[PDB]
Amino acid sequence: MMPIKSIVTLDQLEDSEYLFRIVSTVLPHLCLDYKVCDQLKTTFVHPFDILLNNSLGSVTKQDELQAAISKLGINYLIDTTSRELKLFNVTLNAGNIDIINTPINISSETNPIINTHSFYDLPPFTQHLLNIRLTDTEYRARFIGGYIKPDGSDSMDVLAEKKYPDLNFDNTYLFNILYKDVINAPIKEFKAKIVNGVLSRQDFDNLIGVRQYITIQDRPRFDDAYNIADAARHYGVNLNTLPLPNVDLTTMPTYKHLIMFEQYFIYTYDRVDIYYNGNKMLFDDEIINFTISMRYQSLIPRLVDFFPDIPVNNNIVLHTRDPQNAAVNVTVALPNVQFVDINRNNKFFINFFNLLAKEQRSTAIKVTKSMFWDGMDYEEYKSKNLQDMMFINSTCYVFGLYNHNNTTYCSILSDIISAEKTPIRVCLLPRVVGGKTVTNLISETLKSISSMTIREFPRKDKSIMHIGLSETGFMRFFQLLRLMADKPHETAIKEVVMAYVGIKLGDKGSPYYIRKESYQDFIYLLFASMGFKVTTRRSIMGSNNISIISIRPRVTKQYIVATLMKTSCSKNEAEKLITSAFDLLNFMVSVSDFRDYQS
Amino acid sequence: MMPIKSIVTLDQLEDSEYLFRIVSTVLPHLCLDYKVCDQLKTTFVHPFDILLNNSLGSVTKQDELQAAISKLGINYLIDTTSRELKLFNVTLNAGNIDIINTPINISSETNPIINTHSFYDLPPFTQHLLNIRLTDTEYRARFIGGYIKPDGSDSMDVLAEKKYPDLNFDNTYLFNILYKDVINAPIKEFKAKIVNGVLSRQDFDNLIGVRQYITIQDRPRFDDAYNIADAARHYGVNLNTLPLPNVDLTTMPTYKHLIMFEQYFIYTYDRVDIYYNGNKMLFDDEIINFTISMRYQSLIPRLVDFFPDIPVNNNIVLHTRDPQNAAVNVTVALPNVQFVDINRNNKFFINFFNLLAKEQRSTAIKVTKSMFWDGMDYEEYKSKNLQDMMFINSTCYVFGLYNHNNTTYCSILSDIISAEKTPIRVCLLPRVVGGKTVTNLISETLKSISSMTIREFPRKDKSIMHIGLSETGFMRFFQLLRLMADKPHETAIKEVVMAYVGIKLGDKGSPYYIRKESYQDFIYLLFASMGFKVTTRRSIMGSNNISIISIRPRVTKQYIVATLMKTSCSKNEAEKLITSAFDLLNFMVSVSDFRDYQS
Amino acid sequence: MMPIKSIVTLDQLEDSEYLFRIVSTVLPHLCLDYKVCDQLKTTFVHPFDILLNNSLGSVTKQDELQAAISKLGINYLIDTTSRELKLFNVTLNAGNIDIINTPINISSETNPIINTHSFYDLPPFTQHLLNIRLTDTEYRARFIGGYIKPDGSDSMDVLAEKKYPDLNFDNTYLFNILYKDVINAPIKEFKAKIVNGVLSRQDFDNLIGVRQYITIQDRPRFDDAYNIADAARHYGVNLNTLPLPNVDLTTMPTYKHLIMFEQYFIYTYDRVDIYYNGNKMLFDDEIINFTISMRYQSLIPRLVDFFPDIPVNNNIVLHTRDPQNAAVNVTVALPNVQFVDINRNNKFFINFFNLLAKEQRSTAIKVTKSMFWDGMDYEEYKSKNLQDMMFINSTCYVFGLYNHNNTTYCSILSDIISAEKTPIRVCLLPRVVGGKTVTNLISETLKSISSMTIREFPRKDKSIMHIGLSETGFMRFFQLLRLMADKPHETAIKEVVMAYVGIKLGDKGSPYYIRKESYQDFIYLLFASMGFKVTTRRSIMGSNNISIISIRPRVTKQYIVATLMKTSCSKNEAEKLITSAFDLLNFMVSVSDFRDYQS
Repeated sequence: MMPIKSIVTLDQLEDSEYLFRIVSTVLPHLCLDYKVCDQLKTTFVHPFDILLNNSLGSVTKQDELQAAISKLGINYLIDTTSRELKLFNVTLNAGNIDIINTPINISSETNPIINTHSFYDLPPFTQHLLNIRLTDTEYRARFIGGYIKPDGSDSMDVLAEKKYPDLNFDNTYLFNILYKDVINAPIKEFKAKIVNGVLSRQDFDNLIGVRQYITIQDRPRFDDAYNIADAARHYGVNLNTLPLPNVDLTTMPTYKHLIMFEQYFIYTYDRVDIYYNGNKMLFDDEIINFTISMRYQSLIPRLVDFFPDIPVNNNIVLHTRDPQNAAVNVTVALPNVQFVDINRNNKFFINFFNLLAKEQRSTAIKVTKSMFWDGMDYEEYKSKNLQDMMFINSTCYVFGLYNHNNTTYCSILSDIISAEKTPIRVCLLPRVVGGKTVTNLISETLKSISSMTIREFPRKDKSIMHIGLSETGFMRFFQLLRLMADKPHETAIKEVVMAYVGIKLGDKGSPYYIRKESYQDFIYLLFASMGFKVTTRRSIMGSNNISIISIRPRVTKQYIVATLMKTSCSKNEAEKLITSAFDLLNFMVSVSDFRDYQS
Repeated sequence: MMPIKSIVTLDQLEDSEYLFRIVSTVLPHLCLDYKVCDQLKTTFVHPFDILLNNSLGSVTKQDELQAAISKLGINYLIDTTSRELKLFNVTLNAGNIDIINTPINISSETNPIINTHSFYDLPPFTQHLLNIRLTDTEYRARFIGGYIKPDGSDSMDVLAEKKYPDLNFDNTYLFNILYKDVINAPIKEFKAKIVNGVLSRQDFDNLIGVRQYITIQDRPRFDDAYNIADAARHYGVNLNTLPLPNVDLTTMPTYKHLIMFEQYFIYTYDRVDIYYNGNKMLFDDEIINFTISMRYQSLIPRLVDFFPDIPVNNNIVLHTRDPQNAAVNVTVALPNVQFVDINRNNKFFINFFNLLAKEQRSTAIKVTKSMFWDGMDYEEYKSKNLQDMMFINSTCYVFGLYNHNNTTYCSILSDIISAEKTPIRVCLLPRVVGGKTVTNLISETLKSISSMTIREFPRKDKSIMHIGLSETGFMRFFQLLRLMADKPHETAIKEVVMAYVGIKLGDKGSPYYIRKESYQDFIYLLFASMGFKVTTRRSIMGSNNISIISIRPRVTKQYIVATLMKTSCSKNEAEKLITSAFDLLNFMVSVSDFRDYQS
Repeated sequence: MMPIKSIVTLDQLEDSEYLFRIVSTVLPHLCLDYKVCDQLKTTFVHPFDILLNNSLGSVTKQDELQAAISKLGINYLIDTTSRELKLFNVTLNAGNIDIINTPINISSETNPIINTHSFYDLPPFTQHLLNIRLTDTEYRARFIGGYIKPDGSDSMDVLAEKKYPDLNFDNTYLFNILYKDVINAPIKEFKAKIVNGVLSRQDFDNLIGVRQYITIQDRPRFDDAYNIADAARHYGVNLNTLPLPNVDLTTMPTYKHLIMFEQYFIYTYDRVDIYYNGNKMLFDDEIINFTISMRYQSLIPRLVDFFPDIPVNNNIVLHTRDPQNAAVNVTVALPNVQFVDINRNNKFFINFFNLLAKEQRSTAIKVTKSMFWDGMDYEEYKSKNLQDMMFINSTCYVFGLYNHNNTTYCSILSDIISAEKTPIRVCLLPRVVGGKTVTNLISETLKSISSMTIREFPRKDKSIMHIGLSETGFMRFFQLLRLMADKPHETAIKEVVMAYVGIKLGDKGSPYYIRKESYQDFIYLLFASMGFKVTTRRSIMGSNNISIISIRPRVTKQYIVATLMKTSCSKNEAEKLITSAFDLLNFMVSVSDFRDYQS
């Protein structure tokens, strides 16, 4: 009468050993002809977690992951320079990320449905995003999640009060920001790389080029913030032989360095005077409007696909100061040249003009339908077989999308329903158990059992020290058993045998051998987990002592095969399960009459 | 063998669909002659949540809500200007509220009982207040909660180390602070309103009048902080034609504007010189003492009801500077005029003198006993029928009040008890489920069933596509069913039928019709939830295919009425429940022999 | 049919009444010959909680507690002055502690295992440390927890990237920092004490002595920060008669005050010029290196036991400025005098040199193996009887220690296992229930039952108003019963009777007497909790009314003794349990035929 059985408690519902119970509660209700969606096999793990803990690359597809990395870096830059909306709750550094403990901000614009669920089993970043998604506007969650529209009409029409533009491009910006060996620069938008302890040559060249646009008053701040003199010496660069600066817009060969100065550096640093035809530029807004319009002329016709209500013209007026400091009205117009007025939203737009330039230079990012962002049409969700629906309602967090106040919100689907509103679309977020997805653990187990070769139960024999598992595998199986309960033997065996298989399908190590001294502990635990009673008795043989482990009912072929047939979708599937478990069954049956002789 | 049944998991205990289970677990144990307390029908939702999310006005009474709004605005002002105690953990803005992620502060003065419960099912604001209430002094919770004493002796004698005065007054201060169309002023105590994008005329007039007491050194700060020149132009006010300032205390027609300057504006702005009889006031404390004593003379006798140990006299000495800058000792005394010394606690008291002036001008706020703040005498709690007690111990969070270290603390009653201390009073906090209170959902269901008209079960017929519910109602009932378990049919039917009624009592829409293609899914779910087995079989009729949904036991009159009589308080109540459910029973019985013919 | 039974809900799993259920779920599975480890009887409560809430001194040993207090104060000082690692998440004040809501910081160095568990039942400080321990490096947790190595080889070899030195010393630093009556000084490392409202004389003398090393430019900052002029007047000290300062290193009688200035005060204050042989010291680093090397010469040979890679030499070069402001190269060497170069890590090392001086002056701190920090060798954990293991897997949080990336991490053991890694050591953290440990409640109950004297059941009699419990004891027992369930009578009685005993073993008060008016409520609850059915009926006797409480099966000797024998490890233990419960059984049996007569 040992305390193997328990009391429902909160810690016992949170430890990851209890998430494996999902795999073991859902898998038994699926038939081998059950199909798992290809788009659900892997899940969403926010990339902020993946790039810090890359062991989780095991739960995402690598193409999808790189796509997400690209897009988040882009969105991060957009939100970082944006002021009208503040959608990210994360500050990125140098091998590390800070989840900001922002005040809980409740407003006039939040989701009317109260979010009660914590998302406790997901990485820190995924818990954070889901708690945002279920509190605020769906638009916000998609943006933060690093969401790329699928190439098609089967998607959500997202509503909001304020929007950021729909840019979709393949880059490695997030990776570069988080690369551990970076400088934690005053600028949050970009982190220059470090090589051999100093500014990398590739980023150094850009910093020294950028330096042509900063003022002698602040150069020391720049140089000390980045340690440019020392990196220059380290890589053989003479920082004092830089070519004369190009600060005049009518001859300036390259505009790109002034643009970067203005987007990133000017936030903490002041700027060098810029001239137009020898005449000092008077307005900051206009050096920006002119510089980006001339550099990105070919992209002006593309602004309207994201910013349809942005003024565009063929006549830009710059204001400058001549040598006598007179104000000068300068009108610039060229055949076929458009100019754009930014409406003083300077950092936000500089970033976009330059992002589109990269869109034009590098390739498009292409993705499949994201089950966790765009999801399914609600009619498709509703039209869905109950077996298929109930799988997703357990293995995935299930969320709707609905309209209210000309805005769309995401929330746990059951809460949209209790709040009496009708969903438009349904999204799924598969869970992660021990570094593997719940859907992949279930899918692989179904695939490997159905693809398996059949035979007979292992026979009873002598000296069986292995349970076909490794020291690691043993311990995984055995500790999971503690979560057992008294219920039909029939249910417990199917769950135990499937767990046994699920472990072998991932455990590729050598068998670990069991010791006579604890042989009986292993027996007690595995048999008890299947509903068999195990007791200990002692017998005297001459002067010898026999420790008898008595199991009732005993485990032999007729017990496992009869019970699996009773609870299987078909008798043939019961045969496929016992063969996949053959390596594990051998111990289960051969120790069923175990006796430990002390001599 | 689909995964309809589940595993206790944490998310399944948090989603709001699981709170409806309280309604469905408690309601079945109450008799129709059970009474629900009028003071429990509605609950406490902290007003900070109600005014941001007004859909929750559905769970409070409107008179109580306005009373709470008035008092919180008052308490907010008191705590905002207070320095001796910091009781609020919330910063209020412009259509939004920030719950401050303050450090968890544990001291020498906290509740000795460890608070283990999170309050996960309540709005952000209510979770926050309850977590404060269970950590710190009860006094603190009452203050933050916006608590007005009931007019009577049946109340708590609250103990603390430090106290704020007992002011009870009807105003709309909290509403005004949170009104979305306000200016996020440098001052946290008050937010001026915005009309047509500029300072409202009503608040503008006060700001321009206030401006007479600010210094030319800081006027630009004031004008820019509020955009007074532009609001003035917008509404036709000439900001530069303001009457000469009244800065001398012996002739100053109105004291009110200097008082506001000093209470609110002076925090971020400096002040203009103030004189007494032509002689510059030397001490800030004295311009305050004199100004408020003369303006609020009629309220001095009322200070002692809140501040019994505050010096009051008939001789005030002011210190001033004459034209030669000599210090002057000025004694002021008038027949029947009292003066009060503030003890340098200037912002705190200015607020009180002016709050009492409003108390004198506008009406008193009157409330009934607050079940969630003052609660019941512990003897009344103990004396309470077990049926009544067990209702509140499920539907409400239940808290005691007890003495320790000459302080009173609130905590979950069971923790006061496990900590071995004796409660003085017991407070109740009814839960919110889907925007409705748990107590109202239970009370309304009992009232409408007991007030209902009786009849017979609906008869079996043809083409029944409705389940007497709406698309929304369907989905609510059907998804709740997933939480079903194997238990006597007798229990499951009573719970299902009552849930059916509880939904119809709120669902006022048209019936939604069911489609032959999913007809069987609806059948599987509703019958399974009542403990009936549902299986699918196919029959061949000539060349046609019949999909047979077979239910065992079948649902017809004798099954539901026999089971409800077995578990009802009386056979007559079983009849009242089936009639209230007639519209829902029709589908349940008529599809009991459902066959889907494919032709 | 009252709502005594319930629904698993989240709040019902969190309230402390549910932790007592652990005591009542584990205790019944232990035999009276079961032994509880002496090192588990008491637990770890982080001292930051104990010193704010000293009611929890009930769950720690006093020697262990003082040891922990000493070490935390030391570690706090080390981490406070350290910059290379930031291990504490707590800021200490004046009778209070702030748990810092730091950003969740995830990096490249965190535990690869996802921590899903919250630790919800522990004090704020213990929850915080366990959440750190399970996220970051084990080294970090040991440091923050205030961990002293046991005197032996049976310990963990902890790995990390960066380390703090292994100092183990007996002091009262944490107590002094948190003493309520302290000044909240600008310096976080030390808080001077307050006596009679002013700086204490003992700390005042040190502050006025420290003042000899601060600059006339900042003296007013110092004096105002501490109110030294007023404390001086209060205790009769003339602050202006202080002896001339000793600012020159070749004659300076005591080095100790310059060292303190430099370690603590210089952080917010500037410093007075220091000279070497009449020649002004030019480098801050060198006044430090020289001052600490000369003062702590005897400790230099001990640095290497903690800092093995720290340069030590017999020739130190100081740089000074002569009267003509020439730079002077001063070489100092003495027979048998070592000098140490600090490598500019000045505040960190000054603290260590002075901590070792205290190590040399005061005694060593000696502790036993800490079960919660160093734990057991994983082989000892594995080798452990299942009864013993399953006890700790319920009553304690169970954690492993494992290697990854040349670092060691701690995590919930089951998560190390599901993550497929092998533990090195296992640590246990016993839970706290109502101010008592779970292991002590279980151990004491086993000890007092096994040490008890046997007899017979109490006999039925008249006027039994007590249940052998106090008003407090009643309420504890009775409310715990609400957590009851339908299960064999046999299990329920053993749990109820043991809970009854566990309460009497702590409840030393007088019996409280039950009132005829609620006599039946107490009966309903205690019998229902043991699986007995209780119903109410009325009988008419002439004109009188009898309220009949009918219990079936009835509770008399044969019911309790037969059921306890069935579920006991031995029939003799069943007898020991009924005698320990005699005082409680009397009511249970004597009211079994209770009738309330209304006359």
